[PDB]
Amino acid sequence: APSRNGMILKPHFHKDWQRRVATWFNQPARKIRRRKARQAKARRIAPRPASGPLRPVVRCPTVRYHTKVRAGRGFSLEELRVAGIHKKVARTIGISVDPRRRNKCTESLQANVQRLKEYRSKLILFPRKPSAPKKGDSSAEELKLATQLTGPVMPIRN
Amino acid sequence: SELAGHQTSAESWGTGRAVARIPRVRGGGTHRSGQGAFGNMCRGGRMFAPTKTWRRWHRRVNTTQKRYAICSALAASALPALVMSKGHRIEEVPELPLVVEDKVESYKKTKEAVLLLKKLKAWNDIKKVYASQRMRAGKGKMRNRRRIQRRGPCIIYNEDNGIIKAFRNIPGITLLNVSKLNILKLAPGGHVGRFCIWTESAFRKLDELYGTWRKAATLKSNYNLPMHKMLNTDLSRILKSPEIQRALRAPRKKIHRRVLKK
Amino acid sequence: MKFNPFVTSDRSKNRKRHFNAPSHIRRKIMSSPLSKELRQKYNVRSMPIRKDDEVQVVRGHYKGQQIGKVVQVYRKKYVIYIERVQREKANGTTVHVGIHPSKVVITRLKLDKDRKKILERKAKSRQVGKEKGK
RNA sequence: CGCGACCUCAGAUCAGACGUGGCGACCCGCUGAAUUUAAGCAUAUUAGUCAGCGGAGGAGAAGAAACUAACCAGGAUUCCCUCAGUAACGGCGAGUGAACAGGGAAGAGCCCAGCGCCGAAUCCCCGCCCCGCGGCGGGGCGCGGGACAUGUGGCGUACGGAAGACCCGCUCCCCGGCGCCGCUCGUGGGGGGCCCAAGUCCUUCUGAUCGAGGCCCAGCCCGUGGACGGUGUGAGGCCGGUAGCGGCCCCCGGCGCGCCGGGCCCGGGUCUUCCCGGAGUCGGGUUGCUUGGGAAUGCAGCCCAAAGCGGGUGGUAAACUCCAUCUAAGGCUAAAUACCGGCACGAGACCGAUAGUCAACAAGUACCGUAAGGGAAAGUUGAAAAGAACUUUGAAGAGAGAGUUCAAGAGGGCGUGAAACCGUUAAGAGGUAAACGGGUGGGGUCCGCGCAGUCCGCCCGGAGGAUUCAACCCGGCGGCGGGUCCGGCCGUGUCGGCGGCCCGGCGGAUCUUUCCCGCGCGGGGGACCGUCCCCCGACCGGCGACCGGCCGCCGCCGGGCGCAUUUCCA
RNA sequence: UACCCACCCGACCCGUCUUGAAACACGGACCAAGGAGUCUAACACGUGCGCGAGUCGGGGGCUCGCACGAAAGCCGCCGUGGCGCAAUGAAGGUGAAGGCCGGCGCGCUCGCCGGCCGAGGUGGGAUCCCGAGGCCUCUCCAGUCCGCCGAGGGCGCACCACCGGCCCGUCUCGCCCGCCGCGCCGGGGAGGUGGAGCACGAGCGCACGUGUUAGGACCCGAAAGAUGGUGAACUAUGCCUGGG
RNA sequence: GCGAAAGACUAAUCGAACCAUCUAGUAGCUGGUUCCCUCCGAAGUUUCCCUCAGGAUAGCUGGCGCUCUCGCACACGCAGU
RNA sequence: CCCCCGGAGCCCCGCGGACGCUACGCCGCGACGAGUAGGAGGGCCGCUGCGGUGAGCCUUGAAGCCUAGGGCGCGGGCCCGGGUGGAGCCGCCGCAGGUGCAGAUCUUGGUGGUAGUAGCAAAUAUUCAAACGAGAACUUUGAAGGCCGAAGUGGAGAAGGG
RNA sequence: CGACUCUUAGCGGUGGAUCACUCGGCUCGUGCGUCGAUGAAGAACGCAGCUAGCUGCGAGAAUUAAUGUGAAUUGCAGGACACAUUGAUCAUCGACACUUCGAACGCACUUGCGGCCCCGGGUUCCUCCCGGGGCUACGCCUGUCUGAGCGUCGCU
Ligand SMILES: [Mg+2]
Ligand SMILES: [Mg+2]
Ligand SMILES: [Mg+2]
Ligand SMILES: [Mg+2]
Ligand SMILES: [Mg+2]
Ligand SMILES: [Mg+2]
Ligand SMILES: [Mg+2]
Ligand SMILES: [Mg+2]
Ligand SMILES: [Mg+2]
Ligand SMILES: [Mg+2]
Ligand SMILES: [Mg+2]
Ligand SMILES: [Mg+2]
Ligand SMILES: [Mg+2]
Ligand SMILES: [Mg+2]
Ligand SMILES: [Mg+2]
Ligand SMILES: [Mg+2]
Ligand SMILES: [Mg+2]
Ligand SMILES: [Mg+2]
Ligand SMILES: [Mg+2]
Ligand SMILES: [Mg+2]
Ligand SMILES: [Mg+2]
Ligand SMILES: [Mg+2]
Ligand SMILES: [Mg+2]
Ligand SMILES: [Mg+2]
Ligand SMILES: [Mg+2]
Ligand SMILES: [Mg+2]
Ligand SMILES: [Mg+2]
Ligand SMILES: [Mg+2]
Ligand SMILES: [Mg+2]
Ligand SMILES: [Mg+2]
Ligand SMILES: [Mg+2]
Ligand SMILES: [Mg+2]
Ligand SMILES: [Mg+2]
Ligand SMILES: [Mg+2]
Ligand SMILES: [Mg+2]
Ligand SMILES: [Mg+2]
Ligand SMILES: [Mg+2]
Ligand SMILES: [Mg+2]
Ligand SMILES: [Mg+2]
Ligand SMILES: [Mg+2]
Ligand SMILES: [Mg+2]
Ligand SMILES: [Mg+2]
Ligand SMILES: [Mg+2]
Ligand SMILES: [Mg+2]
Repeated sequence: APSRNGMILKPHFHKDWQRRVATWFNQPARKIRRRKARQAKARRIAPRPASGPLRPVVRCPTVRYHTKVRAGRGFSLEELRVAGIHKKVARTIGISVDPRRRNKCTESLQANVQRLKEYRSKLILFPRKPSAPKKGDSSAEELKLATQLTGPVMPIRN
Repeated sequence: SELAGHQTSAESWGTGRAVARIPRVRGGGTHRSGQGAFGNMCRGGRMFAPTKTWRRWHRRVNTTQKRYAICSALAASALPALVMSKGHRIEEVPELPLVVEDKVESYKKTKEAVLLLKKLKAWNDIKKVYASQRMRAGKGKMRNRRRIQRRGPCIIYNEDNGIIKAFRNIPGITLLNVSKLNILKLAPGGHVGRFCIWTESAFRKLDELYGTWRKAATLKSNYNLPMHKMLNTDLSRILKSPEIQRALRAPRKKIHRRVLKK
Repeated sequence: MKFNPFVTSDRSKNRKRHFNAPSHIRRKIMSSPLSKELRQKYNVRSMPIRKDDEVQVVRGHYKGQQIGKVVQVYRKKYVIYIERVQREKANGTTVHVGIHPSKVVITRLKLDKDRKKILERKAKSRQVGKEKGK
């Protein structure tokens, strides 16, 4: 029974909110459950970027959002034959492969290629064995670091 | 519980039977059979509006509100008036924003700590705590909240280099990091002005923590101290400046008992 | 303060873990201190009381210096039963009266294979803590 | 009128496996209302909810697009925020009512069938040995079985792959054992056991202390321990404990080297030849449920039923027509994600025994109903049974003494022990039922007193009696106030130093890539403005911000002053 | 003041529904204990506090075995967004700006070009400023200081009333066009009207009061409806088998 | 369901059982709604209602307020006149 | 000349100010204070919980309970006198409620009046003596009177009962 | 003062409020995520020196062996033992056990009926009979044996 100026209100509580209410007194213990994963995963994979693999620069879709940029899913395929990285190798080298992106422009292609070219250069390939041959980066470039990258690898700033 | 007194299967034999029209319990050769169930009014039964879990237990403050709550608590951690007037037994203390060497972060034994609190003449707050230990009045006693006591001096330190261990067993003392101050603990009870012991390391870090005034915090993102609503807080000086007194009508204080008419 | 969660601190829960603890544990609980002589000689503060151990009452109605020997141990009533520690009933039939370990002091331990090794191992732990603190 | 292959199909208490019930919060299929709501009412909603039913696991489902989009594009799932209570639906009304983009948790990808390539390269079950045996497995050897040619292995699967040619560079994984070395985060992984400070010090309360003063710094000790519980009252110290990369002993977990037995000739990049999608499926017509999906979102039955530059999609039917984007008909999967059931814990602004769960206890117990089912009441002696020995009255129940108890006016349904209610003792009343309001009076129990309540406090005058002073200086100490802002230190406003400016930073899409580093961009440096510091100089608020001297005054202490003073007393 | 008693005056038993209850209306023997406006979401106004054309809050992150801790702190997060920062139209979309001056186009109250000022005015408008004139002041005059009074005049917020203006919709009317393009192209005027508009801002966040709903919903209070189950031990029938 | 037929009977139950759940079912309708004091203080009137036991809006009430005046020798306004 | 209050000696004192000035304190004027529903305000009115704080109180006796023990508020209640009780409790400043009962044929438990009231009425039936026993109308034995009256109150079974 | 009655008081009960405790709830978190035909969940009955109930257990029945632990156990008895000893007790549990129903399994549920294997006595397989041990429920998979079919053939 309305009285003198309000809104209409179709509050939707005619069903049964009561039974299916989730309260959130997990929230903070969950915060911590999470903490211990972030934590543990890093200590397990010791030298490896804690955040996760390298992930591509990418443009947001719909018209409003245009001007932004993101970590995309993974770098395209077309992208790799160009950087000279085999798609199945990339996946082992902490390089994120989406294989499902239609690459339409040379602008965002080379932009995103430069990230791989950049990655190669500042990547210490820790060798199969200790007494190991080619492509693994030398015992100097090896001693210097035990360094997990905290935060997103080569973070994408607009 | 959601089932509180609500597990009964009682119809209510309403009207024509004297009784009362409550829902009354079925069959039986017990006594609990034709009692009443699901009435607030009745045994077994249940309350008004079962106290539910999704009560809005917790609450809310704006960052700025609760930053300059700390300001006001800290500013009154000077001013022996307010600090004493919490019964913080500061009389033989040398000075009030009480700063101490940064040797203190490194005591690792309660005996050292205790010898500091003598030599800063600050026993007698802990002493006081130490006399105020009794059994809580009420029902809390039978719930993990039996004893109680005063608060003792707050002690603050930019880095636990062993200190918090030392000042722990001493009753009343709470440690607070400077980088992580807390209004609950600086201003307990929502009253202002607790006795605090800055250690030089910490005491420097206060302006860089959360600002001087004509300078950013440089440790919080954007935060600067609250401005005052007025500068000359004493008005008694104001009220007998010659500026004011000159421009005032002369009093009226004959008073004026009313006149009985004859 | 306690800390270790994985321990209780609950008015009720360790009130409970009292008059429901098994005889296994009640030994440790039913311990009394040693007299200065032994506490010196042996480097052990307090011992579990045992059936034939000699004991001085310290608190209670009938405190004294009389070294009586322990007779038996209600670990059920969870209380010990000593020698001239006793009262006369209405009929003359003397009955002993209960006392804790905690309100009593050991003046002569009754030694053994199994009890010696505890006295060694407690005294070894004491000194390991003092050598660790050193 | 035989024997033999196969195909179909039986029988075996055959050899070996396995399935079935329960649990059921969470999980998945389906099924499925009506109260209720709409002020009725059937449309709608409750609501794909409850019951019903079916099904799983430590989580369940889903999942590697027949997606999203309309961007300059993104890129499996789920989840949280967000969209957003929005697009639409609706006797367009009650309600209903999602999605697309972004941010974030987490984040992993992959496998079939076919086309083909490869002496089935395969697979199953026996027998003998070699190792292995408390999740039955490797190694070998056997014209020991059998499936499989209606098709078993490898590569391969669309993000290309196969096959060829020559372009480049070069060779370590897997598994059965069998050892051994580093016990491998709460701050030595899991579990168990076992273990690690300090007073029963004085005195004094008390039945008993754990209480109150004290005790070489709030007393003594300890204090990486002062949580808690026990302990004839409130106990850091008595005891268990607590804290404490505190100790040690088993076991269990997991990860590191060796030996061995087996398995494996597994790359990378270029040019050509060809080779490709899963049918009664898509789609359509229809009907039925569903959502929000719509002139059809989803799911159904039936009817009709495809193609191969095709098919779906690209959200008001449709033709034409242009563009985008996936690729179904086969399939798997951690992670976040859910958890009123279980085991095991931790806590609380909680309830505190007519509350709190039905249940603090013989609680799902007693009892009821034939049965489905229904389903209670009921905690407390004391500290210790020390629970009345013994005399006596009484058939006995009960008493009186006595005894025990700090307390039995704590006596076995015992802390306390209300009111209704009843028990008797004392006082007073009593023909209009009691009971009530206003006003007095009498009497009591008590309560103040007074064996004068003459209540106190100044000042003064008088008369007695008694100490050292007050007034004064002088020595000291400590305040206060004043100013000369005298001298210095302090800060407000102004000016000067352009002096910090690079030895002062940080902010700014300010400017230079004349610079440097890394790849036009990023980082760094250099210029600019706004900001915040030094030097010194000048003015002014000269400010509670002092500190030094000079002053003026006060107070205290110590000297002097012996008595017409200055106190005390009556 | 309270207990009993005494008197004098007063005097119906409460609760409730009720035009009207002592009711010849209903509840109510007495006493103990229990017992009824609760929580959440959403609005709305009122108010409190923070910051302010912003402001937030999460959800996320970074910082704990929590003793206190499931706290507090902090984050180009800090804004990916909400709310606000602008409306109007069904929709394509448009979008708050006027004055003045000079010059140029015939100032044609039409078009364009240079400068100046910038939210138009009127009436009320707390009101701040100016203020003629008093009004003293031991003498006559002179005169600076100082207040009180002060007719009269000026700026005028907030607000109210009005008159003006600009954006969008729609109408009417009527002018000139630009010309990446051709105008069934786009574009510009005048007047009127519709708009929950702009016309030099007030929101945001967080409290609390009230209220209104949605919620079981202040508690108690039906006849019903639905879904699943148990019963022929009574009785009703049928049947089977016994007895009189 | 069962009825030689009477709405008989279905275990003290029948115009159609009992048990549990949906279940706080709904109720314009009965009843009640728990501490003091101070101040102001109604209506049973309006139009629409599947409205006549109820709602909708007219009123009247309180609260919250605000804009001002001037009783500070120096007031305009309002009004059951 | 017409001089300085650290002194005019003060009803005016402007050189410095109540005892009074909890600056939401206190003081003087006037004026006014019928109330259901409702609002609003005020409640050192009341209940239970926590953060503060009260060198709070407490085995030299708390809560409750009880009091023809003194009082105070208008009153919510509050404060004081004694006894008993035996373990804990309160005051202020805040915060938090499942928050204050006479009512609901309200819920549970208890208790009255009624009231020592209704009532112990279906089958004709008992009496004596002894025993036993503390105690006998009620048990037993004897004796006597009676009934059921073989379609039984006789003697055996089913189902049920256990 | 006669008795009753009312009020109040002084005490006696009755009742069980109030208060004060609390081995229980409730709520909220965390860790793990535990069945079975080898025979579960659920029930029946039995088991102690004196034991009805709860609880614990299963004809090895208020437990079994073992390892810690390390002297009790106890309402009362009674006990071994040698407390210089698996050594009392308790916890753990890992060694062994598992009465009857039950998905309940030979068929039915009376508690009766059987079948088929073994080993005692009986026999001296002579068959019962008496004694003892193992199997025997339905579905279905891989395999095996035995088959059926005017199904399709082949050879005769
Ligand atoms: Mg991440
Ligand atoms: Mg309840
Ligand atoms: Mg209380
Ligand atoms: Mg199953
Ligand atoms: Mg209705
Ligand atoms: Mg309806
Ligand atoms: Mg209806
Ligand atoms: Mg419907
Ligand atoms: Mg539906
Ligand atoms: Mg719906
Ligand atoms: Mg269901
Ligand atoms: Mg998606
Ligand atoms: Mg203690
Ligand atoms: Mg204690
Ligand atoms: Mg100890
Ligand atoms: Mg389909
Ligand atoms: Mg629907
Ligand atoms: Mg698929
Ligand atoms: Mg799957
Ligand atoms: Mg799965
Ligand atoms: Mg009870
Ligand atoms: Mg209960
Ligand atoms: Mg009791
Ligand atoms: Mg009681
Ligand atoms: Mg007593
Ligand atoms: Mg007592
Ligand atoms: Mg007690
Ligand atoms: Mg009693
Ligand atoms: Mg009486
Ligand atoms: Mg009398
Ligand atoms: Mg009515
Ligand atoms: Mg009448
Ligand atoms: Mg009535
Ligand atoms: Mg919105
Ligand atoms: Mg109906
Ligand atoms: Mg009829
Ligand atoms: Mg009034
Ligand atoms: Mg509460
Ligand atoms: Mg009550
Ligand atoms: Mg006859
Ligand atoms: Mg017979
Ligand atoms: Mg009771
Ligand atoms: Mg009680
Ligand atoms: Mg044949």
